[PDB]
Amino acid sequence: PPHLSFRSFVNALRQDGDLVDINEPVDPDLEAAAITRLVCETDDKAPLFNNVIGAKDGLWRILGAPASLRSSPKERFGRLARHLALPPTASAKDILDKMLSANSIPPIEPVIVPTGPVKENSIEGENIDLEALPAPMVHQSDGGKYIQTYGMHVIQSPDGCWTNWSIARAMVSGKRTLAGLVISPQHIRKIQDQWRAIGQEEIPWALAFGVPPTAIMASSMPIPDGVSEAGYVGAIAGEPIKLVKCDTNNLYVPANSEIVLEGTLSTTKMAPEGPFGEMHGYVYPGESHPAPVYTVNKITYRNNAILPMSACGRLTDETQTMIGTLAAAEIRQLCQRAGLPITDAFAPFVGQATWVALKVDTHRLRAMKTNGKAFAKRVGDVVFTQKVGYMIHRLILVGDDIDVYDDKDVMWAFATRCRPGTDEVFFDDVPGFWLIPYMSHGNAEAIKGGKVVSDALLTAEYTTGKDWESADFKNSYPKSIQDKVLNSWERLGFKKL
Amino acid sequence: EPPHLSFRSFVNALRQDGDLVDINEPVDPDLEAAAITRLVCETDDKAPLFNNVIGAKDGLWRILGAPASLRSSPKERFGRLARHLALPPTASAKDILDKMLSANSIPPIEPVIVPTGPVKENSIEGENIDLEALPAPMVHQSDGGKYIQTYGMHVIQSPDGCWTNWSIARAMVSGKRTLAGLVISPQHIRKIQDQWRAIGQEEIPWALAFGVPPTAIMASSMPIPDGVSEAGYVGAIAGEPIKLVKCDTNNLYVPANSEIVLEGTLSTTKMAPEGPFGEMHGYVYPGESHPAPVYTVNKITYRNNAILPMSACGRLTDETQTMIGTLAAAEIRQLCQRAGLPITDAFAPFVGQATWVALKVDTHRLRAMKTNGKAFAKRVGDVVFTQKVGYMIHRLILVGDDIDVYDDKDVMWAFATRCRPGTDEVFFDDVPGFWLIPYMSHGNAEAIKGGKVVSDALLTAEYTTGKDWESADFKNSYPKSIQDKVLNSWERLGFK
Ligand SMILES: Cc1cc2c3c(c1C)C(C)(C)C[C@H]1C[C@@H](C)[C@]4(C(=O)NC(=O)N=C4N2C[C@H](O)[C@H](O)[C@H](O)COP(=O)(O)O)N31
Ligand SMILES: Cc1cc2c3c(c1C)C(C)(C)C[C@H]1C[C@@H](C)[C@]4(C(=O)NC(=O)N=C4N2C[C@H](O)[C@H](O)[C@H](O)COP(=O)(O)O)N31
Ligand SMILES: [K+]
Ligand SMILES: [K+]
Ligand SMILES: [K+]
Ligand SMILES: [K+]
Ligand SMILES: [Mn+2]
Ligand SMILES: [Mn+2]
Repeated sequence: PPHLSFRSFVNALRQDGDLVDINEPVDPDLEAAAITRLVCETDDKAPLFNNVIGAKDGLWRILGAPASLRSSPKERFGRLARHLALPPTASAKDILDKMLSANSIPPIEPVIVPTGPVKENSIEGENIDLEALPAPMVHQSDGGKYIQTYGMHVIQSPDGCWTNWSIARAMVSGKRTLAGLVISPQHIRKIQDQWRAIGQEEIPWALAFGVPPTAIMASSMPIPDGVSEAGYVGAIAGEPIKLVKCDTNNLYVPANSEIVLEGTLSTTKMAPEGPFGEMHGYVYPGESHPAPVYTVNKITYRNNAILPMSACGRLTDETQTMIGTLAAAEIRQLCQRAGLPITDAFAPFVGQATWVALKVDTHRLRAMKTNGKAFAKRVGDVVFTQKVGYMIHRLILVGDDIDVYDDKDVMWAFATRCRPGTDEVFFDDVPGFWLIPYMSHGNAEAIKGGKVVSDALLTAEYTTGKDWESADFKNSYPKSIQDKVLNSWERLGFKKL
Repeated sequence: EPPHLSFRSFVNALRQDGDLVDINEPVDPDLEAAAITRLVCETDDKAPLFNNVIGAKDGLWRILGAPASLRSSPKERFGRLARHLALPPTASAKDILDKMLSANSIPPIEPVIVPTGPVKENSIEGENIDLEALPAPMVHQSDGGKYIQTYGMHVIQSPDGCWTNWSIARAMVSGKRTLAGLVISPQHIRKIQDQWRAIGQEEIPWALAFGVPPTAIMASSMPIPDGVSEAGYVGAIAGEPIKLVKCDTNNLYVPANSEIVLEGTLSTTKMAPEGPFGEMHGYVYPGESHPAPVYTVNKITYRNNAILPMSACGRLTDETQTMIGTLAAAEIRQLCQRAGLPITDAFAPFVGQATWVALKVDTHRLRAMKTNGKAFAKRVGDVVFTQKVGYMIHRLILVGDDIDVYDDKDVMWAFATRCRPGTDEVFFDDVPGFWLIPYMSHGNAEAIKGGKVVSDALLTAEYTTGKDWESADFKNSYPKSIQDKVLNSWERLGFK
């Protein structure tokens, strides 16, 4: 099924009329990404480049915008829903609820198969030349060809028991090497550091492109420390992921992956990495920074293999539909397990994946007999001292009349219920996400502080209750008047609602 | 008369643009008219003209809802505002604000007096007036009365006779012959009321003109300077005089083609319960009235087939967001320029609910000052937040000249990615605070003081050596040769 096979998923998008088959030659040097970028900025159909200039022996086609938005408001999240066995009409809440569903139920462990489509073709050792493959130039000022924007890194702990799946960028650095981000507090870096501590120079690693869509979603989600994503993915799907062992190492990859790289992640060697047009909408031309080296020793791939590509940057791409939103999901769960009265969380698109809005159960809040200043500090202390809060710099607390999945409602609440400064608690001492330009290119420490909890609950919401009515059609007119207007609307000559 | 100089011409201009629905079915002024208008404003539909208002008698009145709300077509979004000002329907928000500022720098065109006009076609006087029997709208179900006055022009003159102010301030029917309405500091209607109070005048000559020339209602919502009569400013915008007729029962003058004029007095002593009212920030507080001054109405004159304009204000988007914060932003821009600050442009992002202004910085000029965001933000706030034009604005966002301040998406992108919360903000605890905002009147600190911020959304290098990034967008991250190959293939390949 589509959630368990990238190839099935591609056909599901084609069946939905959410995919353009581009059969004309497209240059992987900027042209494919430029098409993808414009799809993302216009919420168009996903582009499938079936004729990439420089492709050879089945490597490769490219799918752009694999989890970007559709333009129909009723199926806006449909391409995300097709990762997860949900209907194209699924809400953002439906998607986040499904991704959280595995945190309260036993894992469904993966099953092993002896082969699969990912073994249909191979290139090994000296025959590998990554600079001769059609890796895309994703933005004109990038420091290299970002082959890795939507694949899953596979890496296992020294005791063999924790295998982490995650997305982190990587670019081609040479004939047999990539360089890519391995940053604190991410699990790929935690495991890298476990190996470094016991003296391992080259860690077994694999990078799988075009994995089962449920697996790429979990790869982007900050599920708990020491939890192998494979079993979590199985529990989301209600059935196991079928894995096949790598040929050159003891790691396992999904048997129907499009393309797998087998090799090592170094503890000892770094190489210039970046710059890269990133999730906040910026590239800094000429600004590389050292990152770890991955060495590729074998490539295996499906016939007619497809490389997925996120041309990330300004709204709206995978970095905002998945990174911020899946962090929001985990922040919601963390707040609930801290005892805070949070029902829902989302990462508003306007915040460029740096904001999370938290919806408060105000009945429960009133029973907890607190106040905004105390509550805002407690929420920040809970969230900003945990990994799931790392990338988020502004938390907005809103009452339960605000739809946190609607950026218009969040902005209205923020602008009219949070007195600037007075109703905010600032956090100078917590880990800060250096990739945001106001952090690495700003006025204070790149890696520390710069966070805020904004209390956008009005004072009476903590005590006696909501005492206003919205000046809107829904709340300032009685049902009898609303029904009269809706029944007259089109006859009078107004646009269908 | 052209649409910018006649409300009646303006209504026909909207009809000609396909921007007006003639509602000939009966509509109740008790909530139904405002509910229709509210839904038009929430969906950017055509302006509703209620030609059959239940309880209308002897020509009073028709209602026009949503007179300056938005159109749904992106290319003509501000078209209803542009029709106020002799601009094309495709006019940008910047074209509109620039036109409103245009009279700052040219001599006023003084009004001309005419002996009569359409506004004198009908009258009701003295004890024949019963404001409670007129079809004044109930605009929101929890309002404290019928807000007859949401889009008319108060006319009031200083004791020395030299300053005649035109402004919009809400008022509701409060009795057979009385309105009650907001007369708040620091507004010019209150400054003038206080000048009369100080010399012992009990009843100040006043008029309220409904359906004034559209250029006049736009100036009525603009904070032009203390002591400057809006009439000559309006003439300078329109490129010719507004024709005024003297009131019958006092010495004030009103536009000769107004739809409806109330003549009477504003009391310096008498108060009555006023509000609550569903207001510009999207809220009404049921039961929360506060004493406000009394207006006494002694004569009504009106046009045949008179139209009462109505703003059913509240959540986005209505006249309070298209006019109040935007025209304040225009004046804040010029205030900053007179202070010698390097500001080129300003707008009130719709997302801010008329409490935000984004200021566009000339970064070349900024770099010449060799300053920093922390120092600059404090200076900008010290200028803006102690002036009347800054009163209603609680958050200024400073952005560089790669940000379109007229585009909420660009403003939010800059705010979210270039202003480090707290670190890059200067808070103002001691300045006048706009109590109408819920987080002020119904919040955790003084209702009338503080709660303001300047947010520095310029990146650090913008102050020193210059912009050192490029946007990760189609426009900026791909060469023109590639952009053109894509745009030339786009529809052929199957994209929208
Ligand atoms: C959906 C997505 C997720 C990304 C990234 C991207 C996309 C599309 C691309 C590659 C386009 C851009 C960069 C941007 C960059 C943030 C980063 C990365 O290079 N480094 C990083 O550490 N985390 C990244 N994530 C987030 C990451 O997958 C999650 O944080 C996940 O929880 C980690 O899994 P573990 O919890 O198991 O540790 N990239
Ligand atoms: C376009 C508009 C402008 C409004 C209001 C409204 C509309 C539609 C309504 C009536 C719907 C809602 C209230 C909301 C409320 C803010 C107020 C008001 O009741 N009191 C006030 O003092 N200012 C208002 N203004 C702004 C005012 O016109 C400008 O500030 C103008 O510069 C004043 O002229 P002077 O500079 O010459 O002093 N009203
Ligand atoms: K993960
Ligand atoms: K608050
Ligand atoms: K005015
Ligand atoms: K800044
Ligand atoms: Mn993990
Ligand atoms: Mn004035």
